[PDB]
Amino acid sequence: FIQMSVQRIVEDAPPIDLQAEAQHASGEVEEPPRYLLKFEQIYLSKPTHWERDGAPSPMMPNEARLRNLTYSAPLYVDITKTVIKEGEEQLQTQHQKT
Amino acid sequence: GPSSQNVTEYVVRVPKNTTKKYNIMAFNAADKVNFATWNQARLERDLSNKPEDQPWLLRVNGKSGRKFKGIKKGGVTENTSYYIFTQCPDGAFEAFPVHNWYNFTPLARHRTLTAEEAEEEWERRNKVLNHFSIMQQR
Amino acid sequence: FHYAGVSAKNVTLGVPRLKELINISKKPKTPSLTVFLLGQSARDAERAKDILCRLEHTTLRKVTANTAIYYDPNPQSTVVAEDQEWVNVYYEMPDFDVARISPWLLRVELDRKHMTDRKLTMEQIAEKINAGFGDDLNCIFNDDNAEKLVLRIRIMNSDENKMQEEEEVVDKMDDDVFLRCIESNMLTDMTL
Amino acid sequence: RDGKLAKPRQLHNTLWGMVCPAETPEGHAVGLVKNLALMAYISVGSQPSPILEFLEEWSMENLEEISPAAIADATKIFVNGCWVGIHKDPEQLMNTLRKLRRQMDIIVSEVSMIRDIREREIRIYTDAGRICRPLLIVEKQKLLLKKRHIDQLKEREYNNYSWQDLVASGVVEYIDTLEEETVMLAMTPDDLQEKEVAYCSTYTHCEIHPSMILGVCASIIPFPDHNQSPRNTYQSAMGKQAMG
Amino acid sequence: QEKMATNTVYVFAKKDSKYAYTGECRSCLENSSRPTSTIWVSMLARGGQGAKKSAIGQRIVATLPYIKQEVPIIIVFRALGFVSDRDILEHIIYDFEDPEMMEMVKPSLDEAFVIQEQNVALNFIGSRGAKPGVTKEKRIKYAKEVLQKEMLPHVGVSDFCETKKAYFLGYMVHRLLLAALGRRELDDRDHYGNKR
Amino acid sequence: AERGELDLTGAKQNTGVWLVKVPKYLSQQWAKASGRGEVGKLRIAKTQGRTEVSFTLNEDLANEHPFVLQSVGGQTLTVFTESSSDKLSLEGIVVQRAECRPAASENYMRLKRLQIEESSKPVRLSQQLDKVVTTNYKPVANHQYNIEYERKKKEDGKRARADKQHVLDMLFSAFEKHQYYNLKDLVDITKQPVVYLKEILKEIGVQNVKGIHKNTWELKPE
Amino acid sequence: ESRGFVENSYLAGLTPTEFFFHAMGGREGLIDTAVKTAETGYIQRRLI
Repeated sequence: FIQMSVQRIVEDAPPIDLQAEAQHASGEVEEPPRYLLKFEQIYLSKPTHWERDGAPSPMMPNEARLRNLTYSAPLYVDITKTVIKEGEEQLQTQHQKT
Repeated sequence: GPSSQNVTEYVVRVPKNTTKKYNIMAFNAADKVNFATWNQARLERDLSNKPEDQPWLLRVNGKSGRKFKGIKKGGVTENTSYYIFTQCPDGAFEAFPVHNWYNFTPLARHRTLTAEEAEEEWERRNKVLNHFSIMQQR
Repeated sequence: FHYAGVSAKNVTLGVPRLKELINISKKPKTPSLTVFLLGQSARDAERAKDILCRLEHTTLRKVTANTAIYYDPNPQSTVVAEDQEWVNVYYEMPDFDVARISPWLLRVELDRKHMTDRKLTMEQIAEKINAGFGDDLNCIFNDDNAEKLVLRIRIMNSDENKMQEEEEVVDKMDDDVFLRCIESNMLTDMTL
Repeated sequence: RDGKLAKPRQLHNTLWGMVCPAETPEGHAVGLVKNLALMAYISVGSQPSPILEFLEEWSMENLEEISPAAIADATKIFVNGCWVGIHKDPEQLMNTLRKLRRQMDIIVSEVSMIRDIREREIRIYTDAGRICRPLLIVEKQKLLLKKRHIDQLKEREYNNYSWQDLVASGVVEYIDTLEEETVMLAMTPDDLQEKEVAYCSTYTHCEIHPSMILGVCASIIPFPDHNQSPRNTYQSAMGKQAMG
Repeated sequence: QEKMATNTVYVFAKKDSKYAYTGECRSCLENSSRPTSTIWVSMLARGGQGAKKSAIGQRIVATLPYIKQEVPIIIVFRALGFVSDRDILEHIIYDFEDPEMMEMVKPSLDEAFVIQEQNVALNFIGSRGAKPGVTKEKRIKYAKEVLQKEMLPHVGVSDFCETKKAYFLGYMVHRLLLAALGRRELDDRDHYGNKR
Repeated sequence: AERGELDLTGAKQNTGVWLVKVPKYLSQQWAKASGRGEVGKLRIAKTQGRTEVSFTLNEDLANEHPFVLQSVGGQTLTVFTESSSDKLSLEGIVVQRAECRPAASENYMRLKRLQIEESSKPVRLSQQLDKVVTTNYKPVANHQYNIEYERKKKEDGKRARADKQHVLDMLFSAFEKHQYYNLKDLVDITKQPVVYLKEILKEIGVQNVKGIHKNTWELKPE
Repeated sequence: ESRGFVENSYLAGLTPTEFFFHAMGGREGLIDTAVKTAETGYIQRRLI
């Protein structure tokens, strides 16, 4: 499930694109702006916990019992931002890891 | 036999290009269509869908001489490609790729039962007893 | 249900009947009735069976071996050649109004095993059918000594106005369908 | 929940080797609550499509490529409820799939393959949530295992000889209830191999040990069969109630 | 948690109601959502009427997703576009040589003639779906979407897999038909192989 | 001569064609056809009670495939074409169908390898990440807001009213296209405060709800 | 045995199959007991 299923959902239909309103009469602005979002591999950190100083530490399941913390790990993803901006600058891509 | 004695050998080529896409046009044997009766035919993509995906519309012997609708098969090269093998004057064989599979079926002419003027209502009243008279009243 | 008692397991035991009884349901989940027999019936099985035949529910569908619908050009020169002498021999039947009755033939086959089963006769059957459907249904049958019990029927097309008199564009009743409406009704409705 | 009244609980026979009959709470949830068998296993789900492609190659006719009426004779084969096709010779196909199944080139732990002559059908399922268990594979009314293989199991304590290799050995296979309907299961290697009183010798597979039906709790009490059956369920509950 | 196996058509008696027999199959997607896609084919036993047709008890009557009421299986076949009875029969059985199977289906054939056109059939199914005004493009278009996606998703929602979809329904009816005829044994609910 | 016109020549010639099913790996070998497109040679042996056809790969293409003949009965098959000039033509009717199958050259292992070889993918499985902490930089001010700022500083909507005239002239232009317009749309042509605009629309016009609630304005019919 | 006959004794022990059929009936007694236990409280209330 961790290995594939969540990823299959991530494989499924996360790509979305959005186009700005035309806002008629503006002038000769060639057409309303447009934005697209793209996703790749999903990443998972080993179980870890962030101490009040903002810093990370390893999540010992023994520690989880003592501090009554929930045993968990960080989940990470490859994200891409992708502009069919409906302008002259089509195919301009911007990468995120979120 | 010669179908039970003849032994021959011919060369096969598979050209990386063609001057025209090759498709299959399939007919039900049960109809036993006499192709000789086809003096002419028209062939156009179907207009219900208002291109390469479009079903074909075949009009033979005029607009209403003969008419069929061809519907694309789900797949053609999903596991195995289909080839057209043709005999050449040099005896060698030439192979042609099948681009698509279209299913062709026969199509009744004029008749027209609207089934919307009162027939949808009439069915509610239906006792299975009459059916012809509505067809004249139109 | 530890109870055997050479019989069916009736009056479902205990609490569900007790719960139902407390609930005073309009009808028992398992209704039952004990039939006692006066005089000889208490000692004569044959008398008790005669009561059994009289009491017991019998549907027409229970009685029929088979049914079939035929196109018969002539009631006496029937296409059912096996029945042909059987129809042909009959003549004392008013065959003057049969010259217009349903050209279509409907024929039913009857279970002689059923006749053994409930101890029944053909004359009882013919008289039952006519009484229910009225005079409008013609009814004829072979004797029990035949190769098989069959009953072939006709609609009583009384010569006169039953001939597109008012043309009323409704089609009062098609034949073919009407053999089925009667047969649908014949099996399902009649309790012999 | 859905579908209620006139359905109750008692027991189903196929549960044999799938769930311990004694391992249930004595509360109202009795029988309503079940427990995993000692050696039962659950399907995780796989994709038949790569296997399905070889099938097309093994020569399995497509649904839109043939007319059902034109192929009245061939056995129909089903995968995950889906009608993949038909095969004019199912028996080699069943034998070949099983030998691939026995070769571990087909996942015994997942792939179920069942044929009904009565229906003229072959159904296959590779979906998740299916229960399967390992069984001894009987061939020619005899066990497929060798005593030398036991020595290999002994070799595993020091060096290596994995249970998976034993699975890879194909002398034992993992088996669901659908497959059980068709197999001729043996109770014991010894007695059943006897021909002197062989009412049947068509046995196909054999139990590792009848105790494998048992659950965690039932496994604790000795000779449960010399004891009244519910007492064991009471023990199964009360065992859970014990301090320790 | 114990559940019933999906994508597996089962027949159970519904004799506790007006329905003589029932065939059910859920057609949830393999991964996409598993919507359930519960399908009921129920055999209705209003084994009589009056003087209308003497035989209503042979009318099955499919239970379609989201539709406000039940409709005959055969109407769906018209929506599938198989106007020729021979083609539907192959879809039902590759071997119609048994007159008994032929006679049992015959009363459903009588239903088929009230609507022959696929387009009318789609609007009909749509009209049963809802009332998007007189715009019978929408009822057809909606029917088209249900036929693709909402109906038997488990085989594929692709357009060309509609004909392919049709092939499963007839076996499903056939399986129902054998059990309704009695040639098939009644499926167990207690069986775990029929469960997940 | 028309686009939708289909040539029937092949059919009317009763032209016959052959149909052969071929595996993809072989077909992939065939996309690398030797020379112009030659892939090999076909061998046909017929006897009094047995007929054998096979194909042998070109020696170049190599760096025996028996045929299984299949029926074409039950369904009449013909081939129809679409040229690169989009002209349509019927080449012929299918007189034979066949399938290329392996024979005494493989059991399963290579095919398994071939299947594996075709794939060459991680199926999509989540292969770790192992562990990272890609914390995100604080930009002291919202970037888009900042981007908004470069644009914002260029021009303001706070413009001047030297127009108790240029705006009415523009009104004739708009209302010439339609009798009535929405207030926001009236605001779009203008570059002045709505309250001031409200003062103008009151001056030469009235307004409506137009049966749509919206404050829609129009020029005075009187 | 194919239909649940337990031929052996508690002293003799039970076959794997007989034990299962024996376990099944034990459920029938136990389920009936649990159901009977809840219902008597309710029926009585109706009675009282």
